Amino acid sequence: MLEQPYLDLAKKVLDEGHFKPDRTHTGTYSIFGHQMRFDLSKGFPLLTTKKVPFGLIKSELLWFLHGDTNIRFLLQHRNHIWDEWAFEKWVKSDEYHGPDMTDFGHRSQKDPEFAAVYHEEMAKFDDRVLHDDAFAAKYGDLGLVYGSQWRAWHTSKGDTIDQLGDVIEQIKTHPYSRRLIVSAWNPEDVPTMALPPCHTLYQFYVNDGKLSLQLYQRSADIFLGVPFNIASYALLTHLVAHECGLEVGEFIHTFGDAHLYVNHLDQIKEQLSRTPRPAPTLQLNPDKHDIFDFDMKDIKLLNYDPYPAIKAPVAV
Amino acid sequence: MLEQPYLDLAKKVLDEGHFKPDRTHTGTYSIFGHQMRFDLSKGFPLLTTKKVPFGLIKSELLWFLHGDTNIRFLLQHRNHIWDEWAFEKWVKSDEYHGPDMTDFGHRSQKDPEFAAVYHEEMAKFDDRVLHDDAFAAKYGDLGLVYGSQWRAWHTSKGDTIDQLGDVIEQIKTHPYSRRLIVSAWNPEDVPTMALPPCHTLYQFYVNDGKLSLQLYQRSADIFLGVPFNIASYALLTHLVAHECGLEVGEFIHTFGDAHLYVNHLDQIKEQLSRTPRPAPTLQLNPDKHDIFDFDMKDIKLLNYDPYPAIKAPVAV
Ligand SMILES: O=C1OC(c2ccc(O)c(Cl)c2)(c2ccc(O)c(Cl)c2)c2cccc3cccc1c23
Ligand SMILES: O=C1OC(c2ccc(O)c(Cl)c2)(c2ccc(O)c(Cl)c2)c2cccc3cccc1c23
Repeated sequence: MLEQPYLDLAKKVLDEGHFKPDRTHTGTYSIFGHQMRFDLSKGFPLLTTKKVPFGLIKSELLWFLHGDTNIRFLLQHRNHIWDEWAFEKWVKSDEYHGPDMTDFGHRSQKDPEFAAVYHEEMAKFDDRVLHDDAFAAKYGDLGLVYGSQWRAWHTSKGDTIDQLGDVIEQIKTHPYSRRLIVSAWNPEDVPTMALPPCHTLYQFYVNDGKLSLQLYQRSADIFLGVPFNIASYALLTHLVAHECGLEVGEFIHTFGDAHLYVNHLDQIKEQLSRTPRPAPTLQLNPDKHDIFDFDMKDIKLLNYDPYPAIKAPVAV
Repeated sequence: MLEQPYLDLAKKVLDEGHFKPDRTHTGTYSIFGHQMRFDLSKGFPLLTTKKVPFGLIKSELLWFLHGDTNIRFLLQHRNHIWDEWAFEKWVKSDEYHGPDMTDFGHRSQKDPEFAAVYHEEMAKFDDRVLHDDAFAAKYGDLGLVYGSQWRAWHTSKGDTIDQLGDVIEQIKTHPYSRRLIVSAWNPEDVPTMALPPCHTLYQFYVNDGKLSLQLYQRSADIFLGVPFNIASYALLTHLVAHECGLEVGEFIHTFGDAHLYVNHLDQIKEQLSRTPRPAPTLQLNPDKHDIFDFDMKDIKLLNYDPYPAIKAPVAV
């Protein structure tokens, strides 16, 4: 079935993965160098052996296309994927006055009550973003994130570069170009960034009318991250294809370090004993063709009938 | 045998490659997304089914490690891989006074005598580089090339970044880092560069003491380029391993668009009917450990007994 390459990866890291302790106290099983190929003509590669919330994928990708870097948009969509990154800079700024919140992520699963304190503090942070415009622009804006690096790269000569925007024109006027590349890696910011881009660099390709995209992911969290990652880029390909009036081809997922956190073993194992159902389909508004102006409603996912979700502790 | 992955690629592009005309008048057969794995413990991946001049690989890589961007070094080693790029800017500069030399590369194989004129003009260009220091610094320096982008990336804040140098320290003090990355792609320079980096981005990896490197090549010339490319990076891995006192592991070669120019068909086909001999070995000076100061003599290749070279026209 379509998603087989993902399961084959999970089974692989379990069988051939060498134990590798990492940054977080939770150890991992990792491998280096892997590639998966998904034929987008067979359907949208969203996992059926587990219920991945497609909503979040949309909410985040559109955020990216809009050159947005403010968490407000996501909170305004019930998406909370980046909250912690912004909140972190809030508890450190000499303006916040409450609990210590030192590396809260870890304490949020080892000490009861504190977690409630955390979720409580987070609620006020999030609330002040959606309503207090000044607060939103101060702590809601991440600055260095996919949205800006994709569509507002900063030059040495004080200006900005619309990478994706240009590459799209390129596909349109020079489809056979082997230079259809977009990078999120900037040597200048990387030494100090909190979380350097995992989805380091991607490339487009056009052949016989079908568009394809390869993604170089320097790091991957097989159980939690990868299921989303695949969807984001499978979607991104459709979008770029929709605008360029091209048919959709393949999505090639290349990994640097693909890993599995130890406390996800039983969950992934249980997932491996699930037979995949037929892949879903994606419906993109046939009228609207300028993806940057796209909105949630302009993307539909049909026949998605996945298995129940699998609860697993986030690694910290 | 060790190099099998390369031959398997050639056979693949011939069998599954879709015809794709390109920038140059010579068409190609190309594919998108491929990965080759070489176990450096079995030997240095230099082709035995064809005689690749290892000398040039050295000459160029050391040039890179030295943060050099001046062709003089290469000419001072009989290496002429980058000559044309520098020479091109010489025939355009209002100081040169001789033949037109418009896109000489193409005319150098269609019109007799002109080729002799070209090689003649080139001789004077090269000569004036090795001897006239002022000329060397003006036209011998390429500016934007692997040497500088690896070891002298320019920031927006008017300074420079020693990417490779830092990453090496990183391997030493944080080997298990999933961020051991070096990029040659800069969104600011890419829109105007003559030849944007083919070897777009690479990543290191450490596990059980063995170092490994993955290379993302957005474009590849299977017959002419790839044989060299593999060697350069297989060597680079050994060097970084030598300094970091680590053992050598694998070299993962990932491709964006891997292609084969039509006028290389018969040559590659003839190469495919050649049985590979045992792989050679690499000897790195056991005394010297700081690779940046490495010199030609510090690298040895043993048991290299390849087949005769295969002459093939360069694509233009
Ligand atoms: O790699 C990280 O992870 C952390 C992380 C991870 C996921 C996530 O969504 C968020 Cl916001 C934060 C993190 C968080 C809690 C911890 O207990 C530890 Cl050890 C590390 C993290 C928290 C704070 C600063 C950080 C700086 C660099 C790398 C991480 C990092
Ligand atoms: O992609 C290229 O290739 C060219 C090339 C290729 C290999 C090489 O070592 C050198 Cl220096 C130059 C080139 C050269 C001769 C030609 O007839 C044509 Cl069409 C194109 C080339 C020559 C001049 C300017 C160029 C600008 C962009 C891309 C190329 C390019």
